[PDB]
Amino acid sequence: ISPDGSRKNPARNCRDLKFCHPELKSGEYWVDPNQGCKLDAIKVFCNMETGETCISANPLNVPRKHWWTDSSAEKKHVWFGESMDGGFQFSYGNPELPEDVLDVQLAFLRLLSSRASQQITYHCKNSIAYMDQASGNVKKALKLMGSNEGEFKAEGNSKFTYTVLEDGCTKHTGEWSKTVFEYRTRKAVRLPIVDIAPYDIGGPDQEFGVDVGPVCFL
Amino acid sequence: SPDGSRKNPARNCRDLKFCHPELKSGEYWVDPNQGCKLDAIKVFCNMETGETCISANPLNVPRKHWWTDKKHVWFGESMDGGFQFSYGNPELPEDVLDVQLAFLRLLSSRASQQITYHCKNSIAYMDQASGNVKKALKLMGSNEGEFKAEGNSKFTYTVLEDGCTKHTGEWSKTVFEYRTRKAVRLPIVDIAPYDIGGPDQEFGVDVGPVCFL
Amino acid sequence: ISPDGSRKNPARNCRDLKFCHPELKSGEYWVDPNQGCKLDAIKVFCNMETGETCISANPLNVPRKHWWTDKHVWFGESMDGGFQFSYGNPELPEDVLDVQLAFLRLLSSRASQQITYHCKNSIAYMDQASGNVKKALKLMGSNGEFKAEGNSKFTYTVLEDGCTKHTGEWSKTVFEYRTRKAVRLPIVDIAPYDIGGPDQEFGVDVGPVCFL
Ligand SMILES: [Ca+2]
Ligand SMILES: [Ca+2]
Ligand SMILES: [Ca+2]
Repeated sequence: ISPDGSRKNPARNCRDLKFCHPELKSGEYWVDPNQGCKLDAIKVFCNMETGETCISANPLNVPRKHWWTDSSAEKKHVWFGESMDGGFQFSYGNPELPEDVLDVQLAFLRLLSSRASQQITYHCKNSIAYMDQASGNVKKALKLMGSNEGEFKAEGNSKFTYTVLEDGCTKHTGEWSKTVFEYRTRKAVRLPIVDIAPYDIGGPDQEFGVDVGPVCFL
Repeated sequence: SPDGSRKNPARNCRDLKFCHPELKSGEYWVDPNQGCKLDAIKVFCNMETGETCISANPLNVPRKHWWTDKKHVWFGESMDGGFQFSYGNPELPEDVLDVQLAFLRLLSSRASQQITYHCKNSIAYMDQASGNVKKALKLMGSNEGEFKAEGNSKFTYTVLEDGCTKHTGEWSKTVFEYRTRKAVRLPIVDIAPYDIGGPDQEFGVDVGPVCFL
Repeated sequence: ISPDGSRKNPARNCRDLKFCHPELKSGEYWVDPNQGCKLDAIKVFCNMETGETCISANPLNVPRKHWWTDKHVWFGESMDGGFQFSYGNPELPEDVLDVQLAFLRLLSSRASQQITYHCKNSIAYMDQASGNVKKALKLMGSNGEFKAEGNSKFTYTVLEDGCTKHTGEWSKTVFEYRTRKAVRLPIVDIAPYDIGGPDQEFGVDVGPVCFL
């Protein structure tokens, strides 16, 4: 028999579980990309239609706040995790496992998957996330930091551009909205996303939140 | 331990040699990504060297007047009926094959592949009349890197025989090899001849298997 | 029959063994990073406190000799009776050890290695007479050089430096390179600068390459 994705019998990943157990529906399973001992398995969502292994961020969100003050009114990319007070870089997999173990489990998926993708949602109050309505351009768009020392941007090297799935942040309305970003690649080493650098921030009324989506490997 | 049959695949040919030194060179089933046995691939194992050799699909580019019109032209990216070379059991989904290859490419000590260019009135490497390799074809590897007659010596191919040096109205062939300790660079996925586009100028290609150690 | 680190039942690596048998103490174990066939397992030292997998050099040491007679000079490449350092069971073929090491890197977030330079009238790191490091030795990594200065990503750190002065006596300097990019290890060669007068001599203890 071939492991069925339970904690006692984790599969290698969700693709293997799909291949060997095509009866199983999308949901929560345990996978062990590094094989060997079963005890360091990680808990994931398996999309059984696509075969994707999806690992949630912990924590899932960055609360909505006035995170950055720069009263010189200068606008500049500022990394949330690297530079902001209360800042953290994004983390993935079972919080009860050692960080080193999670890093290796992710490394197996990042290095040896055919592709990967991840969405991230920026919650905005008076903060352009991508397009600025006044200008019609994306010069004020935020950046994302990948996992292979690379950045995902609105423009530039086309191998490194994200795409925007919706964009409700184009004007300062004094209200809350959101923009959803996605990076999709055949070089899964570049994922997951570990940081975000908003540009249109620093003013007294400028605020943001973040919902970090699961990194999904095929 | 695994015997290399379809129902019991070995991780790769090197393991199969190690664990069964009595087995002889031939067709076996290997499963580099391990885990579930069902996505195993069919390969040739050289049991003298331990190499895992995966055949291209399809095996070859048939001989013809492929191109009309001097510069490198990618067969797969730019020619009519052009296609890139792929590898592994065609009944398996492409993402699954990518993964099986990735395991071999990332984690082998070395890899090699031969390509044979069949030529009629087409220089492949050396031009006998000029005495240079400026008209030499190019190859496409798997990390978007090119293999060439010259340049960075980490990305140059070698030539094992060269019968394509003159236009003679007859058919001949030149055999190219890329060999590397950085196996992510292989397999070869496209070829760009240079000395083509004339009426009389025809070519074919035999794509050798990518062999991992 | 959960893998136990014996030759017949090797674990994948030291952390894997620690995870499956956390009562086990540090010492020598058989691990098999590439899995599949158990017969190409490698004998390693498992630090069971940290979970590190440590592979010894073979040979362990360069003996104390007047190695060079009158530039940085590579021990393995240029010196009479010199050799590059190698890792893993010598009775396993090189291509197989290469594979085991490739897997060990994948199973690792980070790696480290120490190397001890035994010196007589041979500056290793700091030169007392000049207050500077210009004469400091260099190490050859896998894939890449480790140096006293230059790019930060590639600088080693020094743990003791007793080689600062020509004293006529034997002393030693301890080097360490640590990185997330485990492809850069292990160390394969060593390049001392301050050699060799008739007086000048050295030896080396290559410490295990350690993966976590
Ligand atoms: Ca495991
Ligand atoms: Ca498999
Ligand atoms: Ca093995």
